[PDB]
Amino acid sequence: SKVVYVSHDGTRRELDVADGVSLMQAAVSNGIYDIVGDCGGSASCATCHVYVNEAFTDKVPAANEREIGMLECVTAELKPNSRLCCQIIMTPELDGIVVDVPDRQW
Ligand code: FES
Repeated sequence: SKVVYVSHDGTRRELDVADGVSLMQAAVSNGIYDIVGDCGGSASCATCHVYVNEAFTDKVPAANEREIGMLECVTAELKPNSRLCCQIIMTPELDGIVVDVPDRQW
């Protein structure tokens, strides 16, 4: 799956995340999330606060309401399509997913 991460300054990182691998997982293989994780990626922290293109959010496993309550626990501007990068699984069919990461991931 083609995985691009859009930072703030406009710089991007294109990876290859296989099926079942979460963006937070491959970000550790290319050295991108190098910031440790509180919920260890178990959907329970705002460490992976990022904005996923509203084109893959309704296609990738949109977690039930358990996250919708955590999404209301970040320090950055939430978005209708906000998402906790760890609770996401990439797939070759969803190749081209664009992720937007803010300066305040908290
Ligand atoms: S890394 Fe903890 S919520 Fe995603």
